[PDB]
Amino acid sequence: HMAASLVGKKIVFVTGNAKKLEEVVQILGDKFPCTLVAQKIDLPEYQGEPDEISIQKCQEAVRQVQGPVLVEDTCLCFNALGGLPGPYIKWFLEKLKPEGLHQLLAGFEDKSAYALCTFALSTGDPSQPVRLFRGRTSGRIVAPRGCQDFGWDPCFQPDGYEQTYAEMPKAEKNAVSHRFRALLELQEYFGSLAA
Amino acid sequence: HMAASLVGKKIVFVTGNAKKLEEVVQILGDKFPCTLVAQKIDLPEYQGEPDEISIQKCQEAVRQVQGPVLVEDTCLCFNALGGLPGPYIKWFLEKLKPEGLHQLLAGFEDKSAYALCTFALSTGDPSQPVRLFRGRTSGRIVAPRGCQDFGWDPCFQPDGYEQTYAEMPKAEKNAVSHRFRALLELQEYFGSLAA
Repeated sequence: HMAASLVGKKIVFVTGNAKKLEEVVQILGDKFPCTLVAQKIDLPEYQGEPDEISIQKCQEAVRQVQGPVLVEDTCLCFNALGGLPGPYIKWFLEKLKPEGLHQLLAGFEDKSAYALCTFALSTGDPSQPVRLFRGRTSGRIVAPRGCQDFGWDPCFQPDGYEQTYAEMPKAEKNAVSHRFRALLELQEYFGSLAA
Repeated sequence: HMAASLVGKKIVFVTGNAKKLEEVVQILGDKFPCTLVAQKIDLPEYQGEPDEISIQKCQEAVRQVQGPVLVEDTCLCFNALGGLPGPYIKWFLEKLKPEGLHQLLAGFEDKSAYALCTFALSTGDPSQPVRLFRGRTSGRIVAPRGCQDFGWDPCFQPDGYEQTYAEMPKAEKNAVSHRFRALLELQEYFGSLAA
């Protein structure tokens, strides 16, 4: 009943920048039957499995907003490391840089990895559980190529491509993007019949 | 004024086991002027720098206990990785095992590391800030030696020794232990004149 109950309602998307809100609204498309409104809500970063961290974060956002809320998290997961750095990728990137992220795997033959995006939605009734929407993209960790301003994108090469996320033209990255995939699941949850 | 104000008072030590409480009480010694009482308080694990995670955790414990409280955290920090895995060591150990922890450094010449223990204390007046007490032990990450039931101890060799923490006799580990060092700072904070 969450979806139907949210048709025509404001959902707070937790972000601090309007362009990020714009991207999400465009990806969700004009039949998305809710109004997303950006708000910077201070949320702790939690340790845990990706799903637990997203739920935890969303529950904290519900405590603050006390109404419909949407949060986003993105992991980079190395298969040789059992999915790590995963939700700790921010810290590893900052310390190691794209070059060092690839160096972390020097001792492992398996360079495969996946990018993971999880969105977590609640109606803001704590009596109703958080729903998760995920997207994944399989690839491999490579010595960085492309412009380095783009987070860990220089060291991630999606399967089916000889270019890293940083190298790829935006339209090509979109076509395989873990974030687009996650947003497709959120879109599909509401369906396209209500707007 | 925190110390003096806590003389003769109950401090809740957040743990779920009586032996862990026993170890701390013995290390602090019989002139430690407060009564430590073990209680299992459910605390989230947070991401951040070691000090911020300890403060965050202690502040959450204060919200629950609303009185004097003491929490403990332990990191294993690889210098080649800018101090990582650090506060995320639990996850890395679980995924990689001691063998894989050492393998993580295959691509780096520098195998040096340090074990870090931080205790965080509050009086439980939120008007008073958390005080931290830390201890560190420098060493190197090695292919594991010794019994493997002992967390990451098999892959940590303290400086001045040709044995890992897992190999060392308990009395020897105590003499260099990061946890003992942290507890010495807590002991020194209260002093030995009040009991």
